Amino acid sequence: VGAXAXVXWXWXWXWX
Amino acid sequence: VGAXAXVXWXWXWXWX
Repeated sequence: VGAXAXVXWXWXWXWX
Repeated sequence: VGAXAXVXWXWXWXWX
């Protein structure tokens, strides 16, 4: 269903 | 900034 795998791009929210 | 590396969990939106 839908596209790709999961929800988002990467992990969490931000960088650090 | 924030926490982690990216946004959410994975790559995209679903399970294609």
